[PDB]
Amino acid sequence: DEAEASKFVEEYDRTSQVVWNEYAGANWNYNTNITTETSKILLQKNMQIAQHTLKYGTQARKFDVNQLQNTTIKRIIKKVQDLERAALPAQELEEYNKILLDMETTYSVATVCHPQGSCLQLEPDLTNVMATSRKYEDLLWAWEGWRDKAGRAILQFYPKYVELINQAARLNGYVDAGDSWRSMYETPSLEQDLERLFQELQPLYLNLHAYVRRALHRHYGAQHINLEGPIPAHLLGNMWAQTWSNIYDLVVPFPSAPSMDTTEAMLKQGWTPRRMFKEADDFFTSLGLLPVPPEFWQKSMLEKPTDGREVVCHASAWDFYNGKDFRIKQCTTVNLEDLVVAHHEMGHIQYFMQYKDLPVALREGANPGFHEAIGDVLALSVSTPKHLHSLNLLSSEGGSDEHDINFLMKMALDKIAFIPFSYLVDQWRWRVFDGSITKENYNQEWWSLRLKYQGLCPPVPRTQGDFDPGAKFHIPSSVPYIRYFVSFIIQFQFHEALCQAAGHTGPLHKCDIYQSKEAGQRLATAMKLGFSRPWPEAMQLITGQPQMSASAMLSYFKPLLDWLRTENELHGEKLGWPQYNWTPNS
Ligand SMILES: *[C@@H]1O[C@H](CO[C@@H]2O[C@@H](C)[C@@H](O)[C@@H](O)[C@@H]2O)[C@@H](O[C@@H]2O[C@H](CO)[C@@H](O[C@@H]3O[C@H](CO[C@H]4O[C@H](CO)[C@@H](O)[C@H](O[C@H]5O[C@H](CO)[C@@H](O)[C@H](O)[C@@H]5O)[C@@H]4O)[C@@H](O)[C@H](O[C@H]4O[C@H](CO)[C@@H](O)[C@H](O)[C@@H]4O)[C@@H]3O)[C@H](O)[C@H]2NC(C)=O)[C@H](O)[C@H]1NC(C)=O
Ligand SMILES: Cc1ccc([C@H]2CC[C@@H](C(=O)O)N2C(=O)CNC(=O)[C@@H](S)Cc2ccccc2)cc1
Ligand SMILES: *[C@@H]1O[C@H](CO)[C@@H](O)[C@H](O)[C@H]1NC(C)=O
Ligand SMILES: [Cl-]
Ligand SMILES: [Cl-]
Ligand SMILES: [Zn+2]
Repeated sequence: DEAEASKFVEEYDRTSQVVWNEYAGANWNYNTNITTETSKILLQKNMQIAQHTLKYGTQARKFDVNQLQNTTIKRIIKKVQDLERAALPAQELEEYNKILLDMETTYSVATVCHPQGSCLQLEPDLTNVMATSRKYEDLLWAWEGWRDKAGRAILQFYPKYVELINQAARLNGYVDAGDSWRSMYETPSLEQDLERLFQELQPLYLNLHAYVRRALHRHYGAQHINLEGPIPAHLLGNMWAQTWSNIYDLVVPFPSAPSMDTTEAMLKQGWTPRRMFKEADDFFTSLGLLPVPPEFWQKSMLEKPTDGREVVCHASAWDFYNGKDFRIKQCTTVNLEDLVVAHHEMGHIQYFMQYKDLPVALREGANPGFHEAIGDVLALSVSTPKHLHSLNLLSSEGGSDEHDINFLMKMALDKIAFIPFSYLVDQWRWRVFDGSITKENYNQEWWSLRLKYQGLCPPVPRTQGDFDPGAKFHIPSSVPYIRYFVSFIIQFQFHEALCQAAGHTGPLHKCDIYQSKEAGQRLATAMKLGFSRPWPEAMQLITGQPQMSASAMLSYFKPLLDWLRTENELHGEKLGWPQYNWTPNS
């Protein structure tokens, strides 16, 4: 009985390594080369892996997990009982794979054109406009155009996607797909825990929002910025206003303490995408962690193709389930944002390598937020003025308080501004999945959350047929998003614990854990667990305690909170958006 269960997981592990490796290879080839051929074979390999999943998942459901004594075997078999999309009947499974593929393809090839003019892709062209234009109308053209061409074209698929992904979830014992996604955290109190963390960060976000709104008022004019209202969503330097770092030049706390633009110095010094990933590899090995294998450098796609191929340019990391082949796919641009993304993706590779000897069912992060967090932790050290100067990307600061507050603002525009966005994406999608939001009010309920959580308003009134969620990668690609909210909270917890392990004293935001073998050992022991234990055990190994907590993130930004409160009080800012119904008159 116990011997039958052990033999089962042994056979599942052997056969899954082969099948999953074959699937990963075919998926890699569509993603690196969107064509009709690679499309069809990807859809074919989907049927091979589904057959395997159904064979073993059906066998796994014959075990009463209640009677199994070994907890590791209990845990694997319980997981194999979830067939995911392979629970669908054959006709629905084919339709679902086709719909996912059609949504991804529609998003990846959408363009925005001038009449009798050029056509712009999202990356790099429209992203560059959002980051660098300071003209209200040119930002509006890019912001509206992308929603017109990407978002509106996803709407035709999305109701059927919702129906099929919910049906698969119900066939695996869940009430809807959002219930299935939340279950990955194995935390009954998840929704309440996340709400409490969100509320703890409101003082920082409200003060940053009010300070940035004032600066936008100065640049874009009083007729276009309501000082008691929400901020127009196209003015924050980013297509989704999810990170605000590209308008640093409009909101510098101390303009008398200017700084080299990192991106500008990288190009002046001939940085290349490969050099960016080599620096990330060196940071991991400086901690005593593992280097990426030689195979990685030969097989990864670290820059957009030059030969015309359509590709998915979205940065991602790939485990091929043989313990030796790991790869990144990134349309890397030489700038600071993509330097951080490169570290993000290398953190995934490190996790793959740390848990490669576990059964494949357990080759995942302690929870999805842990997987997204590892690389971001190291990038916090990389981003310090001290580290950037050692890369010859910044002059020496010298402890200047003005430079220090300027650095904290730059970090806040990335990290604090992202918190409400990362909260609201799946607040919206959980309610689509549970039927609270129907297709009649997809877009209206999205904007109600954009207002409630981020304090933003659309610059152009939305119309019937708009589907602005469709204009954000993770929606058509069906990638859960709450993992990034969790990641952004716990990465500061991990930074604080690793800084303490390395003996750093003084303000947390001055810490750089480069070359700390003690910090590497904390990360490695936790990453080796994979998904073999509830995630509080990995939290305990890294931080010395078992809970998610915003206290580290608050500690990191405390000098900035103090400065923002004094600055906002001086100007009499009304925090929040009491005039929440304001929208642009012109
Ligand atoms: C409950 O069951 C747990 C699982 O049992 C395991 O799976 C089932 C299905 C059967 O096959 C079992 O025979 C099998 O053991 C069980 O947890 C296991 O407990 C043992 C100890 O009793 C652990 O064994 C340790 O493994 C270390 C190395 O681990 C990996 O090393 C290889 C590569 O380096 C790897 O190949 C190997 O096998 C895995 O390979 C493939 C990779 O593709 C993978 O897919 C596959 O699933 C295999 O897992 C293995 O994983 C050793 O270092 C360690 O030796 C330690 O002690 C020595 C002194 O005696 C020291 O010299 C040395 O430094 C080490 O400290 C030891 O052999 C096993 O890792 C563990 N498995 C898991 C998943 O946790 C658990 O004990 C059971 N509980 C109870 C109460 O009985
Ligand atoms: C500078 C920086 C750092 C981190 C990110 C993360 C967090 C926000 C989110 C986004 O940009 O909105 N973001 C990605 O998207 C990165 N990329 C993936 O997280 C991949 S690893 C997820 C994936 C994609 C496709 C298939 C499977 C998994 C963005 C920017
Ligand atoms: C891209 O796809 C086409 C059609 O599937 C194929 O002939 C070609 O070899 C592929 N290119 C690469 C670089 O794999
Ligand atoms: Cl939007
Ligand atoms: Cl998630
Ligand atoms: Zn990621």
